[PDB]
Amino acid sequence: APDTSVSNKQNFSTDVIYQIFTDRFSDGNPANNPTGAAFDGSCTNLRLYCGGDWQGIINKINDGYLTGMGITAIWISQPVENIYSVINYSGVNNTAYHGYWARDFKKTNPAYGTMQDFKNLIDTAHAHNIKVIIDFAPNHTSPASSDDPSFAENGRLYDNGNLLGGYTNDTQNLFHHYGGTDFSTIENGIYKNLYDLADLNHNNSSVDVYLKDAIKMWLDLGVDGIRVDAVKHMPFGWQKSFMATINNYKPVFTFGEWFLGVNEISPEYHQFANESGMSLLDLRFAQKARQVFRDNTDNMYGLKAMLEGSEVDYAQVNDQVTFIDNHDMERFHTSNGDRRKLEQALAFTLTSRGVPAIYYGSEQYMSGGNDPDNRARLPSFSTTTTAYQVIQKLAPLRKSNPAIAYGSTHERWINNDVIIYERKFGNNVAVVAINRNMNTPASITGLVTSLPRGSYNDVLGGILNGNTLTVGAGGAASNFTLAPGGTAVWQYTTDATTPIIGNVGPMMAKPGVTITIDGRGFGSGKGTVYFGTTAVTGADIVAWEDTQIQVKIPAVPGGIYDIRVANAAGAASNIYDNFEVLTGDQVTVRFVINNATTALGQNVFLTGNVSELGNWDPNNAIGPMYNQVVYQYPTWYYDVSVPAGQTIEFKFLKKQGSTVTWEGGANRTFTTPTSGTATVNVNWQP
Ligand SMILES: [Ca+2]
Ligand SMILES: [Ca+2]
Repeated sequence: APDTSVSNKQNFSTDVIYQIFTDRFSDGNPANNPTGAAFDGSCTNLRLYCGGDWQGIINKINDGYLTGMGITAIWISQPVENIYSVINYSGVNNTAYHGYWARDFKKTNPAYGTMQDFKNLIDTAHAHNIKVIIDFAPNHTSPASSDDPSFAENGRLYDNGNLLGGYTNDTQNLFHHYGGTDFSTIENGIYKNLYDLADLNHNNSSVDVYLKDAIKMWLDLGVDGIRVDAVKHMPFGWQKSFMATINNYKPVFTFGEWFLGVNEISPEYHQFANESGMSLLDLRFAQKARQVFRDNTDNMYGLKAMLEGSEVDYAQVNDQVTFIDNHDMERFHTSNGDRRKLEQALAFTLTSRGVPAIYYGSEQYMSGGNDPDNRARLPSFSTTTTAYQVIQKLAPLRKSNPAIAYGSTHERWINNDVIIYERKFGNNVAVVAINRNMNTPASITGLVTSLPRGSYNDVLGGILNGNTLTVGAGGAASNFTLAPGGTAVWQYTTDATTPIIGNVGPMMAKPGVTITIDGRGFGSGKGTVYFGTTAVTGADIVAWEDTQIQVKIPAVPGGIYDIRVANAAGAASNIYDNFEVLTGDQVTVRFVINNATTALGQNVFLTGNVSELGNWDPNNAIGPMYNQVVYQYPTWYYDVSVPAGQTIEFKFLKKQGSTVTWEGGANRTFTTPTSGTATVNVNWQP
């Protein structure tokens, strides 16, 4: 099917995501509304249920509100059954309207709807070529006090109605009991509770297996994407085996949220996007976009430096979900903010690299501070706002113009207030000019683009005061004045004649799994895809057409491979690197090593003989290992994804700067389980 098909669950760069807080969107079925203290139909107490549900979203797809806007993906609240308690937090009453306080990941939250309502949502969405992304929050269940078992539902977890256990009297250790996080270290935020949420223990095999069976059930119901909550608070080794469960079963686009504040740049954030098997919410983009377009705490050079820099730092920049606000920040539009600021930031996001997400109600200029104020019921379903029209005009270019969906980003003109950038993919071009100065026009002289000669009409139809671009020979545009607040989008599309790979999904899977390579110029005739030097042809190429190839990963050793497509005529595409072939199915094993005393700046790491352990390479060793919460120094521990069912050989090592200190003795062997988890408890071999 083409790259733009609704059935492309692996890659979303051609989509525009509309992020819905299900409860705050439309109440299509009043009969499923919570009653009593848990409900507020006026939705003035934004911590209670207002009543919005999956029938309300179905209705808004049906009547054209969402499809009129050009939305092709909706991201909705976590669908699973949540606790029913109204928790009074210091006077304010609070409910699970947000879907985050799970009690059974196998059932639906009935306020949102029944399992049949969810299937109706999936089918209505798909029939209108809308992909459905769900939140999934496998880090915790719900507010719990083991000291007070009567608080809330004591974090209880059920498995399709069957109680597995609660927070008080957790003899099976389904949960962590280390206190709450102060967020001082990543380790601390992983193993201690996030606020008061009963922290699930993923090293418990029945939690591990439950959560993996639960996500498979949602994959079976036809969801197209997953937004994993609190990725910074779950073990990276466990989330990589969770990603492998999805990708080796039914790979769908998965991304997580790892928060970064303004100008905070975290290597681990990038290492997570680059190595987990899921992409991330592009906080770096969101924060700089708000700095340039909203707060004016940075100028167009900051914007340029972020776009330039992130194209390098994210191994797959086309998989990061960009946005200008979401549930976790103040609404972009303020009370005294010019609406043109929102409108440009939305035009910027919709034409930029990545997977754009529009937070519901943006097209209705909702303002509001932080939680819960950024989650009000959206006030109107007016289809004639300028913002609605900006999305309506620009969001279909994601499907129609390969350059916007996959293209590189080239700044062609810039000054403190103006950026003109080019998106280029093969011969497809889009050029976006933005003048954030609402007062002074910009004299653009000397603009060169890759557009062929012609008179390009602004795709926005002048609604953001854009203009026609007259391009002459060699892509030189005739000089023009960009209006105060001017935003214009000019584009040209043709066929790519040469294979160009714009995106591949999933990026991590074992041999035998079909991956989806999207791009242009593949041709209709089946050609070759290379993983490294290994050619895959014939029956192993499940599907070949000009914009999408589905190919089975060849039985190559685990490790990282460059992918390249050769079309039928032997012409080869660009390399799409960093593809991880897994040694096989994954299980998370906790490795614990005692008596590994280290000097300052020296940490314990683990490597071994499979790619998952870095194939004996100190530079790729797993770690730094932890040593504070579950076990304390000199015992170090770490949860690591390793191939299931086999004997791995491994060794621990200490590294301080460029010095690797290996354990002495023979290599350690361990036979991993076929499912579930295991703990390897060993002592440093001198
Ligand atoms: Ca309802
Ligand atoms: Ca946790």
